[PDB]
Amino acid sequence: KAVWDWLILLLVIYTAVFTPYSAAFLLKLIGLLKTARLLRLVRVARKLDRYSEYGAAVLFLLMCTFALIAHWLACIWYAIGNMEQPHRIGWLHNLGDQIGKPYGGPSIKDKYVTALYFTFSSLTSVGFGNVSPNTNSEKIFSICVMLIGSLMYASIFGNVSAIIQR
Amino acid sequence: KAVWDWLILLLVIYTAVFTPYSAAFLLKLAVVDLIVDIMFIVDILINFGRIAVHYFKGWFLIDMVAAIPFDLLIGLLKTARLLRLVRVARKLDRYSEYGAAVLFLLMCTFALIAHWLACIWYAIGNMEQPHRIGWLHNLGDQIGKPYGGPSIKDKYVTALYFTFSSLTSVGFGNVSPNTNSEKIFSICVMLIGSLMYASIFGNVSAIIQR
Amino acid sequence: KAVWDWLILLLVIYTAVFTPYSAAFLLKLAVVDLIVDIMFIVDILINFGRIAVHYFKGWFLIDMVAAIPFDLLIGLLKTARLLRLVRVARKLDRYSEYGAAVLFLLMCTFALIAHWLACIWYAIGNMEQPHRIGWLHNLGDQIGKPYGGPSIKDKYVTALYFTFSSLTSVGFGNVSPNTNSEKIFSICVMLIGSLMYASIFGNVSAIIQR
Amino acid sequence: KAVWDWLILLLVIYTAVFTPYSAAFLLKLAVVDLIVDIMFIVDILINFGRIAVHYFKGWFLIDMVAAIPFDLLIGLLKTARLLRLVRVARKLDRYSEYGAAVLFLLMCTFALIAHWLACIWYAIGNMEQPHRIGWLHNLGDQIGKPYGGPSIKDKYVTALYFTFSSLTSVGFGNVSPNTNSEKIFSICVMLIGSLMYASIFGNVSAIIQR
Ligand SMILES: O=c1[nH]c2ccccc2n1C1CCN(CCCC(c2ccc(F)cc2)c2ccc(F)cc2)CC1
Repeated sequence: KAVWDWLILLLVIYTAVFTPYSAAFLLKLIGLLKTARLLRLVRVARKLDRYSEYGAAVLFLLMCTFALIAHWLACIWYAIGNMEQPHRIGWLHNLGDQIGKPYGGPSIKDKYVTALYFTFSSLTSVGFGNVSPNTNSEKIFSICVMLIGSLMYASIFGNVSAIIQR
Repeated sequence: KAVWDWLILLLVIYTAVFTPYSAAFLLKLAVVDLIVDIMFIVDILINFGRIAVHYFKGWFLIDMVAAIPFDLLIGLLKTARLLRLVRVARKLDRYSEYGAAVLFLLMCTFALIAHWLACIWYAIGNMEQPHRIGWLHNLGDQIGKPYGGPSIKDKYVTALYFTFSSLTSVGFGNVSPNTNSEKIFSICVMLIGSLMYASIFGNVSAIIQR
Repeated sequence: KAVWDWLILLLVIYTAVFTPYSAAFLLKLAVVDLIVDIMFIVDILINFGRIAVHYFKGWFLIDMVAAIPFDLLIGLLKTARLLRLVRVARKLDRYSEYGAAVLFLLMCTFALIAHWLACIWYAIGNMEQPHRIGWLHNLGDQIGKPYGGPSIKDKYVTALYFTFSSLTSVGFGNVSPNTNSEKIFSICVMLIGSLMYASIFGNVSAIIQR
Repeated sequence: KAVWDWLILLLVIYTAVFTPYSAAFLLKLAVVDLIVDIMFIVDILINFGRIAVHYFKGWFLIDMVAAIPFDLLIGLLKTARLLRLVRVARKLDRYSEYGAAVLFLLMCTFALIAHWLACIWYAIGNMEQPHRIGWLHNLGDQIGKPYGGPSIKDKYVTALYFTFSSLTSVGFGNVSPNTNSEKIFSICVMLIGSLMYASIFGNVSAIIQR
């Protein structure tokens, strides 16, 4: 029971990683109900008293949730860009043109890596200029991403800057 | 009375959102603003026999100038309705009773400044439009709608997106100032956004720990 | 005498703004220059009869060096007028009592550092101009003034906008370094910004906490 | 002995700068490297009859590993000199008293992390040229030296400039990752840059108050 909770947290991280990714990339309709597995995060929400023993554990958890929200935003971004694609506008067409794989199109690995890279650059406020929103849906998604990204950036990194002394 | 002032705050936020938009993007329904101004007249009637002179000596004039209809550049006089923000500024103690309320107020004012700067950005872009240098021409080309050009929705979304990116210090590169007026306004927006982040999110860090 | 210090501070701000700008751009009004020189001569005269010996060893040499005209490129020696900053540097006791004064000083030093970096950026971009890779060629190509070339106003606004975007961590992508000297200067600007942005905005957050 | 400690710190900085640069770029002078090796041999000799037992069972293994010549890939095997950083990491007491030497050390480790990331970035980029995709091809196109391509100076300056921009969250848009390896490396660089910003410059904000 002492080490059961760490394994439970690792498996909940696994399922919270691989449910949105599958539901956003691998469909290419009753299987959509599998998205309800995300409710398992309440276990790690309620086990904070046991998880927060060490400050390095809190830093690892903060990095993990930042990466997790980046992954979820990447999945949403790919879903948005995939809905518009079969209807040179949109990020998927530009990505296919850039890597020399005209839309066929880029492989799933390339699309996921591009989406995660764009989401990380937006959340960290770098904006490399390689990937830029170009449609109304993409622009509104970007606006929401920067809003909640300012919020989560402030909260997460203020917590980190408070803990680092400890 | 608390519910009344919270509803007053909601209506103040509504008019602050909808006045600059109608000033800039419109003038190329009215039932909502008619209801809002009628309800604000009801509020000023509530705010006023012994305390009427005290209120008249205090904040009566500021509300009065912001409550007189301008029905008779001619249509631009409605920008004076933005003065109602001090109605919320004067009673900030009531709103600062909870940490969540302060957090929501900070986010709301950040979005409100972004909206106001978006309206100013569109006004700057439009005043130079009839003179491929401005941002409106680039927007038209990128969206595949070369200059009727982009619609009102596309133009507002692009202005808000550029303003949010500049304030948050992302700089996506899709929209970049190209004329001197755009460059100066962008410098001002960068300073405003730096101040926004510093002050607001220092306050946010202060609240979250408690 | 009571208000002489703030007038001297304003004069120092003026010369700090207009000496690097003149040296970097206008080398290829004199009345205000003469007025400023006469005002500084008056200041050094009244700064002084048993205390003259104390000043002779204290700060007279620096003020005398910064006050002597160099007219006999003779204009490059006029950069010595930038030495007047020690007058406000040493008098920090008076200027650090009002919190609003401290905030205004921080804003002015941010703007001054950005202006100096813009002047250095233009000097770098112009020293390599006669040698399609520099930022001046791209600026001329993108604003519709192909090299001729852009006006002085356009060049200054572009340089200041690039410097502000670099210091504020926006990086708009309109102006991007494309030469070894430009890239090295951009790295130096990145380091100086990492220090100065953090320090100044931490101080500003501290004042806001008050 | 303090002079010896500071000289050893300077030599540690030198080797941490020049062995990864050599490994990344110069593969496919030596007098200074030989002098530094002899100096570190002198240092490990100095590190030593009652005290030799403590050193032999203490830090002698790491120092011996970092001091044994590998002149029998040798160019890649010379990287084993990077373990000399423990020699400064284990004497942090001596380098924490000036109150500004530690700030200089923070700036130096900023520059060192940026330089190492630049070396890794160039190592990633150069391995893909045999296989207009890649940052080296774009660099060649931009600076007007199409792929023989850019010189070693241009490649190093571009790599360091991109790494600094990524860490400092500017993203100038001149250099942008395009391959999966470049994108993943950039993701990692952004993450470590954010974390290092938080930690290191929280420490810097704490230190600048004194
Ligand atoms: O405001 C925001 N809204 C946002 C919304 C979403 C996401 C982020 C948002 N953000 C902030 C993100 C962090 N960013 C400051 C980084 C300091 C940086 C630096 C460097 C040089 C410089 F000149 C200025 C700033 C630096 C980086 C690494 C370091 F090690 C040290 C300092 C300010 C914008």
